[PDB]
Amino acid sequence: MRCVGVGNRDFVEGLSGATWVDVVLEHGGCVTTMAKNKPTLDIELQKTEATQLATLRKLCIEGKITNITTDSRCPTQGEAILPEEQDQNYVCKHTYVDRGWGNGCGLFGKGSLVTCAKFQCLESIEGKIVQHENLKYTVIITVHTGDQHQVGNETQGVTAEITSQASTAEAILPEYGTLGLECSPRTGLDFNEMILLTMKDKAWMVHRQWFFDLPLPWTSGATTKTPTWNRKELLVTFKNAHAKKQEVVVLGSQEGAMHTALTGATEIQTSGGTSIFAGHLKCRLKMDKLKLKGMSYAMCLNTFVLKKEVSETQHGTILIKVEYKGEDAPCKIPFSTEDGQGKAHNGRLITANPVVTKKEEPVNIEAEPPFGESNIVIGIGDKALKINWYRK
Amino acid sequence: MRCVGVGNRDFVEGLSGATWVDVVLEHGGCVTTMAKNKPTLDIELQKTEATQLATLRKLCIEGKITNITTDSRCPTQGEAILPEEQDQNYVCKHTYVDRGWGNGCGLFGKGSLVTCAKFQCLESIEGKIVQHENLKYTVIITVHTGDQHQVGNETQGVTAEITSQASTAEAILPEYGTLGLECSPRTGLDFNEMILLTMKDKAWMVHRQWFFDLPLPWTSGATTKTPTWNRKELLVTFKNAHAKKQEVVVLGSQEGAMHTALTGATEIQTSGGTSIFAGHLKCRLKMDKLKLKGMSYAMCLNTFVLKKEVSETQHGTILIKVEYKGEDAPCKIPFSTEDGQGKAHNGRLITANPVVTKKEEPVNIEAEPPFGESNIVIGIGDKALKINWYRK
Ligand SMILES: *[C@@H]1O[C@H](CO[C@H]2O[C@@H](C)[C@@H](O)[C@@H](O)[C@@H]2O)[C@@H](O[C@@H]2O[C@H](CO)[C@@H](O[C@@H]3O[C@H](CO[C@@H]4O[C@H](CO)[C@@H](O)[C@H](O)[C@@H]4O)[C@@H](O)[C@H](O[C@@H]4O[C@H](CO)[C@@H](O)[C@H](O)[C@@H]4O)[C@@H]3O)[C@H](O)[C@H]2NC(C)=O)[C@H](O)[C@H]1NC(C)=O
Ligand SMILES: *[C@@H]1O[C@H](CO[C@H]2O[C@@H](C)[C@@H](O)[C@@H](O)[C@@H]2O)[C@@H](O[C@@H]2O[C@H](CO)[C@@H](O[C@H]3O[C@H](CO)[C@@H](O)[C@H](O)[C@@H]3O)[C@H](O)[C@H]2NC(C)=O)[C@H](O)[C@H]1NC(C)=O
Ligand SMILES: *[C@@H]1O[C@H](CO[C@H]2O[C@@H](C)[C@@H](O)[C@@H](O)[C@@H]2O)[C@@H](O)[C@H](O)[C@H]1NC(C)=O
Ligand SMILES: *[C@@H]1O[C@H](CO)[C@@H](O)[C@H](O)[C@H]1NC(C)=O
Repeated sequence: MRCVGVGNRDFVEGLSGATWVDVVLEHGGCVTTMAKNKPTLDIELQKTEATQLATLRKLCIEGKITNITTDSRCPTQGEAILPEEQDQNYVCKHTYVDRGWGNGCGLFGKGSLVTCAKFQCLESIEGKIVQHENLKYTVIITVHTGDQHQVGNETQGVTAEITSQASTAEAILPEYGTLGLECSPRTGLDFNEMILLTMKDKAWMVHRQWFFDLPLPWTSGATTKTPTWNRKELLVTFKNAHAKKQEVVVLGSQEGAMHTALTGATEIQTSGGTSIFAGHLKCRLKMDKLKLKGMSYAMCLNTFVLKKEVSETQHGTILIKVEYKGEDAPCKIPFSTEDGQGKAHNGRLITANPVVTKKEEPVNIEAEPPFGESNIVIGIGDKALKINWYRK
Repeated sequence: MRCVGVGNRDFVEGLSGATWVDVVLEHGGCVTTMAKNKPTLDIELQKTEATQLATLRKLCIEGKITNITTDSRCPTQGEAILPEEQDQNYVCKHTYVDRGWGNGCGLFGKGSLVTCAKFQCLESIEGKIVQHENLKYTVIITVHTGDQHQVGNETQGVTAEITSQASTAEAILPEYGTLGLECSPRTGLDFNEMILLTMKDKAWMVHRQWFFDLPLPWTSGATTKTPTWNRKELLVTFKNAHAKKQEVVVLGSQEGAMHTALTGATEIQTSGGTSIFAGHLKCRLKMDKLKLKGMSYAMCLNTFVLKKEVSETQHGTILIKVEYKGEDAPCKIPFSTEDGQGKAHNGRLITANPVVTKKEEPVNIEAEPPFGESNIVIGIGDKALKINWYRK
């Protein structure tokens, strides 16, 4: 009964005739399902974690200059040269500074000079490439047991992983059997014109082209260190208007500027490996092998006293909690729906075939009452439990 | 002789008649001045440091969240509340989450919820406000002694501070007297429509209006800690689409984005407190009480041997270094300019009244030879020194 108490909750009907029941599992969503002589299921879609990815490019957003070296020749004696002009960890720019007797050159004129700066990237962006057959949605299916605490507990689920190519698999629900599902991963983002850009614990999804266009020093992705940052000119600058000495200057973090830019793009909020993509996944459940929780049970012959005051959910159902003051042991719970007097049936039951498993464990049931006045009859003849109800 | 070797160098002539000489001292500049029977000065404008400033406001560019606290009531039981909502250190937002039996509220419906977060600023900007009558320009005046090392040494000068309201002040040059200057600081930036915005070791100067408009958490300037950051929401964001829990999230450093935004703005090189401003300061020096280095000397009667090969400066002068193999002691240096034969004077002498102070200290002299062929005659009769020269 996980879905119990979830805002976005879909109730799917069994279609009296056949078994299969197609669904639509979506993030922030949940779906209760029910069928004729079939348990009521609460199928949810937990995550849309992409398995392994391939990192394409790798942008730098925080540069730190180190080991500044320089060399300078006099007038009429060619440019200077540092071996650092050939290293790639180093960015260098030549320039011309006044030179005379004063500063060591017996000749007067514009001398030559070159400066270099070892570049080390602190923080950086990784632009990843994900595609269709790379995703593994995890479905959690909690059967309506009626268990004492089962009411809206996102824990009790029966886990099932459904990949793009293992498209149809089956879950084994304790004492219910096996639920086969036939899902088909459709996605409203073409993972062919989109890059999964990471950055610290976060992650977006943008255009290949755009991502590539960003003004940022990069290094075609690869693990275990020491890059050769390309285009370090977009973060490292050189100034020298007075022609005296040349100042080196990094640009400071682009984290902020990137967030600001990543406005309209959809977020993904990375979890430290896995990710939550919005993916409206459509299946079709096979009720076949899925058996029920014993029709071979007798009807309970005693009383049910309402342990927790009944409540209405955000959709138009009730949740009854009752304790059996019997001794019947395993037995069905007599559910008789009254239209105010006792002539017909207007409201139906959600928790299919509610049972008392142990005299000592309270039983939760969820029903869908009629409109306006309605009376319930949980039990039999002798002091049978009555709950009058007003709907709408 | 500091100026000697400076690219942008200005030769200001005496205007034969009176004493005063107006000049124009500028960053990146240097001016050699000269007059009749007056020493040749080398006025330069060192720094344009603004004395004491007041911080108007103070924006924050990097936020760090801490001690996250929250409180949430059931449905139909009003919003939740925290004592932190009243704290200025905490930024808080209310929102609504699904509530049911499961998560502790016997009633079903949308619950109330408030979350808070102790905001703390790591790095922050300072917007100061300077106004003309605040700053002290520092002029360095080196006289052309002709001293052994003085050739372009930016050390030997005679310091002078000229403030906006200390408009005219005088400097004592050793063995030359006193030079008076009547400066009038003019600047091409209205320090009334601009704020000097610092940021780490850097600093620019932008429009008050713009500065304030910046999307940043501020705290009207004040020293010795513990701010009450105003409008913290411009860095802190809150998420809650699924209505389960509320996520706290900062925006990361704006350093980059700021630099990025500070493009057109003119820079100032804030160096440990004091700063450099582009200021074309215009003076007028009084040559009056500025005497010269003894006309009371006799002419040197021996030989001078060129100690360092003479060289042409970036403008069109020459720098003569010579040793006096004499014994005359303190004496003038007979400077005769030849037009190629000995009929007239085409070239002058920049280094005024060149003198040898000690037989054992070389003397440097700067002269301005005629165009084309020219011959120099330093000394008298006996093997006197000659330097053939070709100009243009
Ligand atoms: C820019 O200016 C600086 C300062 O110039 C000062 O010079 C004074 C003479 C005086 O006019 C001041 O008013 C003026 O401001 C220059 O500096 C000077 O550097 C020189 C060169 O290094 C220092 O000269 C001394 O040289 C001594 C001998 O070294 C030999 O010289 C022989 C020449 O006969 C030569 O044949 C040899 O081959 C060898 O090179 C050396 O022994 C001195 O050491 C000093 O020892 C005394 C103790 O007696 C100490 O008190 C002193 O501090 C030294 O340790 C010197 O090295 C001179 O000291 C420096 N002067 C000062 C105080 O700064 C600078 O060079 C110049 N820049 C340029 C244009 O190159
Ligand atoms: C949400 O559900 C969990 C787990 O609910 C479990 O209940 C038992 C009765 C089984 O039906 C099981 O399949 C189901 O998953 C609730 O947490 C706690 O569960 C404990 C049972 O494991 C329970 O009792 C104690 O005794 C058992 C052994 O018999 C022991 O394993 C436990 O550690 C525990 O000591 C305990 O009462 C229950 N928690 C509390 C304090 O009530 C959880 O309570 C549910 N949340 C809600 C809606 O309150
Ligand atoms: C904020 O917490 C400060 C540190 O207390 C920590 O104690 C740990 C045991 C754990 O509970 C953490 O969550 C706490 O942060 C504490 O010293 C301050 O008093 C707290 N309040 C302020 C000033 O923010
Ligand atoms: C650069 O300087 C560091 C110390 O700052 C030194 O360890 C290193 O040898 C120098 N050369 C390199 C590798 O850049």
